[PDB]
Amino acid sequence: FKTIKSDEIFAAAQKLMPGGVSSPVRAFKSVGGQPIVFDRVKDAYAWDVDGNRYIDYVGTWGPAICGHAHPEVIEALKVAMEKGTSFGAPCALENVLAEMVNDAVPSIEMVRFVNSGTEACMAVLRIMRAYTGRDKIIKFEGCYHGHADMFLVKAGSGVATLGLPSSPGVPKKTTANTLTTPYNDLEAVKALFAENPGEIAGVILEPIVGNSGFIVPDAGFLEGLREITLEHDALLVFDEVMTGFRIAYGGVQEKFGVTPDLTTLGKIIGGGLPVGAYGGKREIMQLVAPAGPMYQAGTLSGNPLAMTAGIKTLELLRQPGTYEYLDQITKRLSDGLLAIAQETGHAACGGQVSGMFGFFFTEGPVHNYEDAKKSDLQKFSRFHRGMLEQGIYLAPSQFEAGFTSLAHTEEDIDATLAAARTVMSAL
Amino acid sequence: FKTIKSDEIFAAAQKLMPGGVSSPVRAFKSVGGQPIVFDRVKDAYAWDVDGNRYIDYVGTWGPAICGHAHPEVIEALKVAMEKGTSFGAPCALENVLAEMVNDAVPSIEMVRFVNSGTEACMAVLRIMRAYTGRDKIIKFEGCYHGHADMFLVKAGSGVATLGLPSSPGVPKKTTANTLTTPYNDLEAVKALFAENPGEIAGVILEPIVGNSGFIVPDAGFLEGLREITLEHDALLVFDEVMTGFRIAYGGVQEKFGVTPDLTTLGKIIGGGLPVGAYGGKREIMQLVAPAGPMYQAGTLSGNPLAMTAGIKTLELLRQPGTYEYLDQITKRLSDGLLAIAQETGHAACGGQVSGMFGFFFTEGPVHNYEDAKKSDLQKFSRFHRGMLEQGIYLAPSQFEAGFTSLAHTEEDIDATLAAARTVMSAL
Ligand SMILES: Cc1ncc(COP(=O)(O)O)c(CNc2cccc(C(=O)O)c2)c1O
Ligand SMILES: Cc1ncc(COP(=O)(O)O)c(CNc2cccc(C(=O)O)c2)c1O
Repeated sequence: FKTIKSDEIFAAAQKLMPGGVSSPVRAFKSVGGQPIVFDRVKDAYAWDVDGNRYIDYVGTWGPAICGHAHPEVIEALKVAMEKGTSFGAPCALENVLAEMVNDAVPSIEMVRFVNSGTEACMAVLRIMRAYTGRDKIIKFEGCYHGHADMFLVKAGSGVATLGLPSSPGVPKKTTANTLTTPYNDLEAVKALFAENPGEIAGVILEPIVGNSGFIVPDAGFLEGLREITLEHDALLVFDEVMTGFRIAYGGVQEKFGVTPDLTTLGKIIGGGLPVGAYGGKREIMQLVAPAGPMYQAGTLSGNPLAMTAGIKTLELLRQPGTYEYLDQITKRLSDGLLAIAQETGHAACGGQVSGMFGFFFTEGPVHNYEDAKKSDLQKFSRFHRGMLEQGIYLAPSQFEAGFTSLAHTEEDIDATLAAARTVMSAL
Repeated sequence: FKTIKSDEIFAAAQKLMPGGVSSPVRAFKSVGGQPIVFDRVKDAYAWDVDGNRYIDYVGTWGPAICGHAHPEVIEALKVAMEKGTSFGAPCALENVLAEMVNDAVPSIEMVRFVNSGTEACMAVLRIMRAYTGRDKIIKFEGCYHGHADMFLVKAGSGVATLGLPSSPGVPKKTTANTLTTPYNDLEAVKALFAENPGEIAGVILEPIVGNSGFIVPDAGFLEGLREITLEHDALLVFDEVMTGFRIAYGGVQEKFGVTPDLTTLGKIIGGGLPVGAYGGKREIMQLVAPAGPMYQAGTLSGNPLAMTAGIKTLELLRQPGTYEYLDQITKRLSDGLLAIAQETGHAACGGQVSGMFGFFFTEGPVHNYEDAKKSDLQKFSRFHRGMLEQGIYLAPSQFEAGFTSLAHTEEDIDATLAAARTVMSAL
């Protein structure tokens, strides 16, 4: 298993960029510190800069649900760029994607496109407060919604990995307006409102957690949150940047039947390009400039390329049996991995919902970030490296959910289980 | 002059998106309210969804310095997307653009790519504090650095144009750490440090303002800022999202010889795609995760398409006589506009530096936001509409700088002056 070229490039990268990466998790710090540099991706595969081919379960962290470099998406992009990649003015495509998104997401009646999940979260945090006139926000430990100053507290992703809580970087004051609670803990939340009457603008959370490993909400959790927010005139915000269009066309809110007031979207909506979006009830979205006083802008927001990619992606997802196929191959994968773990004598737990799955090296079950942290990271590290050598690319972190795509075939799944058996047989 | 199609689309957009736009300024609020929907752009022109053709001076707000849909850029993109548009893992292209950026920008020794100017400014605000251990920041009235909460104080760009106050939704606790001072007012700045000993993390500003109309720094302003920051161990941050690669390959810092500690980049660096970047002294950048404790991530950061576009764009800018040409045609434009104003009896002032210019309907001179506000917005509105009808597309705002590109020809300039003469002769 040669990684000579990846090592060269990554070594050089570290001299040009912090940690030699554009994003923390890519440094493979939580799993050995030896990242592989991709050269190209297609369908369900990724190719090393060394020629190694992998069955990819990261899907560029969510966007590639239709498979990498989907023929129809690239062709649509090839045609659209002939007209220019950015206008700085309205374009008909913004209207199209906007309509598609409104129809697809229950809670969304009005949408504002931005360039990333981070911008969307940042913006949604602002109207939550702008709309309610309150400053406190409730977020859960292990959840990740981008980074900022008064919000980066016990976040997920690169944060909920090395035990990193909040900051550094933000002032020891801003975060005071951000309340934290354990995921799946309704009581903790009620306690927070009880302790801050008329001060909570709302609760934001990943309807299904993907940034502290894969964690599904316990029965009644989402419903409880919806009920309590309504009770205290607080907003319920679903960060579906990762779950949106993956768990279901309408996301977790559609799947589990709970409608938030505001929703953030990203990844898939961009079909591979930088795109974010936030929308919700019209009355709330009305405060967004130029319609309302809350300012939020973006030079490249709604650019024709991103819109084209998003539109083509959503169109592909609307085809028959899309989510059934994802659930089918992912359950197979998820169950298979767990069986192999049982068979090989390794304590493990996990689950999957549509093309999103999780696998922890702990008997669990995992209901929150604290549970997730009991996972044997040492073993995960060896497992991840072992799978890599077997040609399987998994999230270089125990705290990141895995992803499946419409391009993954039954054979890819079997090849992955064969690889998993081989790897866990060792460990 | 028909705009039937634009009106239809914009009317529909307002029902789907706040103000029917992805970004405030595009709404034409302060210039007529009838924005025009672009269909395509090419070279120095833009085409209405109604068939109207315009000589574009907005350049999608900065990115299109090489001209819209530059052949070499679109071809590079066509080839790159065959390999996929996003990896979610390191790619060789990140190293390439990173190296190019480090070489181009004096202050930048290490870079972190992000997806927008907003993310770059947001991130840079965070290490300023992380690095100095101080919470207060100094920004100038009229300057715009994205919509990160801390920056929504006396903001320019869309806030100014829309006559919006400091945006709501941002906790007083957070805005309290943003200290403001009029641009070009060194004394006000010194007073701020004097009043907040050991509390100022640094000063951030547009080396050359473009978001409160075009405003150049008075002699000694930038130098003074550099000196005072050094004196109080505070950081000097240049937001060159707009000026970067436009005023000069190395930006204003290169042109005017003043080196900041951190620099934010955007627009042009993305060559038409969503891209942002922040870099500066290595010792400061070292705090950025995964190298340091300050967390900042981005799913699509450093994606291969953006990198490709940025690389090709920078390569074109490195060609001989690039900036000489921009200065040449823009001075011609700037002077011409002023002569016509004089000739037609309209009070006016403005200026240009490279492919960036400004034109105010006020005798001025304009040294700061307060001066800029003295402009006759009524007249500007009529002027802008009049030019539009003559086939010239200008920023729909008196408070936004205008832009020139390598695709604009001497003839385009003359046609613009001819149009200008015609329009101002009326008014
Ligand atoms: C639930 C959730 N909300 C917001 C974001 C942010 O969108 P952007 O990243 O486009 O600003 C996420 C991100 N999901 C995610 C997961 C793992 C790594 C990374 C990484 O930045 O390298 C990102 C997320 O998972
Ligand atoms: C100096 C400066 N700094 C930061 C930004 C922000 O980058 P993004 O806009 O990529 O988030 C700018 C923006 N410049 C600008 C000017 C006019 C329109 C718009 C608009 O959002 O519609 C943006 C800017 O001009």
